Amino acid sequence: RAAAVTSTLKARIEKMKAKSRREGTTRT
Amino acid sequence: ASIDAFSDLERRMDGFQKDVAQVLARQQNHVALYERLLQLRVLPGASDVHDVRFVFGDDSRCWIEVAMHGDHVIGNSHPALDPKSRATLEHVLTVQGDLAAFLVVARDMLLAS
Amino acid sequence: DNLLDNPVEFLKEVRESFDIQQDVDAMKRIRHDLDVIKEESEARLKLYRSLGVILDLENDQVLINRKNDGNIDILPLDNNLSDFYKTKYIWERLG
Amino acid sequence: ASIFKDLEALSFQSNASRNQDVFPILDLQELVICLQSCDFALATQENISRPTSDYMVTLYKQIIENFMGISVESLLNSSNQETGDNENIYLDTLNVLVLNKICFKFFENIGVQDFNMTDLYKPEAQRTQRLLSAVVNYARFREERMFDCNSFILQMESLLGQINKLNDEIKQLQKDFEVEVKEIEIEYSLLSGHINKYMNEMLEYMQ
Amino acid sequence: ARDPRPLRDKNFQSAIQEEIYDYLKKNKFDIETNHPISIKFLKQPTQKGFIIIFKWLYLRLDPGYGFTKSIENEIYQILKNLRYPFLESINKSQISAVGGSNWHKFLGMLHWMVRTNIKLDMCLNKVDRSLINQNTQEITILSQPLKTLDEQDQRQERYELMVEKLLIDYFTESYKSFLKLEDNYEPSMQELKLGFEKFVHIINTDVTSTELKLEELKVDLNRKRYKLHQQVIHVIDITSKFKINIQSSLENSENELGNVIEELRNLEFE
Repeated sequence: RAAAVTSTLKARIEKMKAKSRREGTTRT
Repeated sequence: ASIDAFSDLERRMDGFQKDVAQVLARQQNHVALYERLLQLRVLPGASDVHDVRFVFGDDSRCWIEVAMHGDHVIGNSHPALDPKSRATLEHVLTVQGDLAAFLVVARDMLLAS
Repeated sequence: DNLLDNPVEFLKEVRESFDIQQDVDAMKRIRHDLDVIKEESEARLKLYRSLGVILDLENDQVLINRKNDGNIDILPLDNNLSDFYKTKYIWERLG
Repeated sequence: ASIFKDLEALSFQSNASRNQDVFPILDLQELVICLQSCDFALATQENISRPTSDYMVTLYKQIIENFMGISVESLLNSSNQETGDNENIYLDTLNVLVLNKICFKFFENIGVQDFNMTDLYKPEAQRTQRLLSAVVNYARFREERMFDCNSFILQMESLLGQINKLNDEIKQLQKDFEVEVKEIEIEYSLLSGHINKYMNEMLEYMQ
Repeated sequence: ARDPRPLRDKNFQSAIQEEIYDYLKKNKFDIETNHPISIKFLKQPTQKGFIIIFKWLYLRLDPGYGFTKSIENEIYQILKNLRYPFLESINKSQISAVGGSNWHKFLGMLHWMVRTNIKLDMCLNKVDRSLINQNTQEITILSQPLKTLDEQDQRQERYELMVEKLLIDYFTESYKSFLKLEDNYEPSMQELKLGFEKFVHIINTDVTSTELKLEELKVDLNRKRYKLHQQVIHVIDITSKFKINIQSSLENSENELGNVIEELRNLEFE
């Protein structure tokens, strides 16, 4: 039933991708 | 490269992961500490023609400025000192050539004033 | 199913999220910052060095060298007042 | 060319017939057609009209091995093996006589009672067609009544079919899993190289 | 080119005379043909009696042979086909009257035939036993502990050979009856049905074995795949944890050193 480890691991992947694509300065 | 051999690479990862921790060991300031220990800071002078100002204590109680860019070696001082104390300090930087001697004498005059 | 819908893509995604350049660039900036700290601390650190106050952080003590000998007593950094206390020792033992 | 069965074909005064064998004596061309159709490709009108030894030896060995389902060679081998774990005086004679006996027993079963060394080692035309005519009659007998045994063949082919289909299933499942394993193994190898590449670059800026 | 046997030696002649006499007497030669056999006759024989002995021996080697009207004219050819090792040493002219000076060559020939006869019987006995043995090889091999297809795929041809040998038995016997003007083959057919039931039983064992192996490989593959996926989970779990953890270390160090650099550059007197 509780095989949500995949979501837990995919959460890490999505964090890593968000850090790679991040642009520091942002305005308006 | 077989996934059954992943424990070999896992071991390397655990090692390298801690090699990072060693390299990034929090280097101390070495200057905030000396200022914290001695209550002595080295700052540029207010009149930047006379460059170096040395500040004693936690607050702006004692400071003195030095130039060696013209004829005036000794800048000003927040607690004023007589000319005789100022001539002795100007010779110590010229005929004695010892910062430490100049530093101990200046703070003793200033802290008592 | 307690299985993986697509283990091949799963692994591929992790590799494609394993940004190498980002971390290498970070290391370059860290090395740069160390050079900046070193170069901008150098002149002040020698003035404090000419005072004779030499510092060991390998072994948790501070040295004083203003008596023409290496026998001046050290001061530990732990369990101390510093309320006119550390400063006093490092001004009364100094020529 | 230059071979004359043309004057061998002058079978004068052939109209009245006599044949003490129970099986019919076949004319050469029909005899060869039947022998070839029994998958003795080696049988030809030319060789059978002028039989030579080593041709008849080969052909008889092929016929006997087909209709009896045994290896003549294996029989000669067991003929020479001795009990224990100056005899070449007899070996060639024994091998030649053992082959003769094998043919002898075979032909007794099909209406020929007097197979002998001449038929193998100095063959003559009429005896050769007589013997081979007995072979064809037996083959025709087998073909006609082979529908008596069709149920056995079909059952055997079904059962062999079930083995093969199941073994195909086994290899399909075991092949597909091997594909699954490798595609994971391929992708893991990429990731393993990626992590090693990462550490190698990071080490350049450490220590 | 020459006969190595010491044919002229009188002891050798005495010996082989006994051996020829013993075999002929034991095997009812003097009874099957009315001609009596004796050591004296082999000492110096008659031409008529020699041909009787030669014909009697050769028929034991080649029972279907049809002797011509004048046996003297085919003895040489018979020995050539027999591949008599001492053929060259015997000239075709002396076969006409063997009782003369050259009798030793023909006494030695008779002894060799006796020895060939003795040895042929042993050969044929071994051949007979081999036939019996070969009739069971397949059911014996096919009923051995079964191996996987990777090391026995010719198994199918072994089954087909076993069924073909059953049909060969059926039609061989039926044909014997057919040439006897008989038409009922139910005995042979019942015999074929019984043997075929043996075939069905043994291959039925292969079907059941293979079926059980197939259902068991399914279970084994399911377990192996689950274990492999867990291995993949482990790789992904700690690779991601590895990368994020060092990303944290890099981030903390950079903010640490940035704050140091601000202090080094904060020259406000205040």
